[PDB]
Amino acid sequence: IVLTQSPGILSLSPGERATLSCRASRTISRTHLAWYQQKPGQAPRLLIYGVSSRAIGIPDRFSGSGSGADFTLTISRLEPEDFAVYYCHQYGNSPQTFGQGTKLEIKRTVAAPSVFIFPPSDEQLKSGTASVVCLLNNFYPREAKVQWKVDNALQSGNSQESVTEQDSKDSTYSLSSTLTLSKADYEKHKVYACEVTHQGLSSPVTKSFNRG
Amino acid sequence: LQLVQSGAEVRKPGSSVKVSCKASEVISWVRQAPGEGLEWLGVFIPMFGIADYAQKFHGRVTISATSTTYMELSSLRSEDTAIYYCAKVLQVGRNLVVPLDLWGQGTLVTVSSASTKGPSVFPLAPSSKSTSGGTAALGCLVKDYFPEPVTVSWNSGALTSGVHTFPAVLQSSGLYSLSSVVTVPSSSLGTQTYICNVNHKPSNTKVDKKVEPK
Repeated sequence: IVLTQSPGILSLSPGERATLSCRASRTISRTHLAWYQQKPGQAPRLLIYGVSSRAIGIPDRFSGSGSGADFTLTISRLEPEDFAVYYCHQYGNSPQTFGQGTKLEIKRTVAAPSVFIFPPSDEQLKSGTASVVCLLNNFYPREAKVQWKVDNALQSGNSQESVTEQDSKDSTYSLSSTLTLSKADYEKHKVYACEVTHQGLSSPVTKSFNRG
Repeated sequence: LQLVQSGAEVRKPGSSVKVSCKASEVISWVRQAPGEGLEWLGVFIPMFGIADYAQKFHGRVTISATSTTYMELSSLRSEDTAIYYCAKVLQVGRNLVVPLDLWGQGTLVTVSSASTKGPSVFPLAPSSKSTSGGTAALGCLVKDYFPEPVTVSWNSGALTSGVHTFPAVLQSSGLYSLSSVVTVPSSSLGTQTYICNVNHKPSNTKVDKKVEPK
């Protein structure tokens, strides 16, 4: 019983109403669906049990409706504590399946990243490897693209990215990308550049440095 | 009261892990890979004494049960690296209405050939290439540790605003790497001391790293 939730990422403001759909590929028996919420770093909290029936401590803003193969979770008025991931879960006469989840992020003004670059430390160079870090700080929306260039040679497959959860204050995101070279390769070249693309940027932003 | 689970576990590929869940109704065992959704492993109700599994894990999962339920996963692979939860859904009665969910704290299980190792804390030093206007950025690269997790603070917790500790990445070597950055006023780079405090409890590695420009 595959469960498909929609939309993938829901971007709303505190005070609006949120509608989240859960569509199954079968029948889901009868009154055997649950809605859980999950915040980063916590266990899932049961919001609604048995399609309609609510759970203890769950406010009246949360409401479960639907039946058959289409179900919906509705939040009447969004509060800041309501922005998280939401899962639907059937547990009736099946191998108990889950949905992939929907992300409720706070919608805000498009904000461009602050791009910084950090060369490897001399300690790490003495260790034998070299890491160059690129930081995109406090941007929105979450979608952004980085590209490494060593002496104007595009780097592919030798870097890794990481993104923060949405900041509880300014509702922005941050990303860090690490490019990993050997000490020899690092000392063979000079110009190390991080090229950044984001909607809030009128121009792609390049933060670069030279060895020395 | 609550559900308590056993501590975190590191296992090699092909071995087995047994996770306990002691109680203070059915007991459900689910798991979640890092950055992934919820996956139902199985359930065990003590009334019958028989557990039900998922067809994916049917061959290698055993759930059984002092008030303690056990979940054993055999022939462990890297895909099974996840946080494992036990849960009880109990029905409460008040105002003639019937609901309540109880969860364990979760058990991190890491399947890897890697051996436990403390990290190296290198400085991401501030410079003219890491300052926009009057705000500079500086941080700490916590590289080549295993396993998860690692905690980072700044100035023994005195520096909290403008702090961003990113999720770790799993490098091709099977070792984790993380970065923790902070933005401060650029005029403070020479007058204010900035130190990142890194704790990797699995290897019992603690490092305090002063981050200075140049």
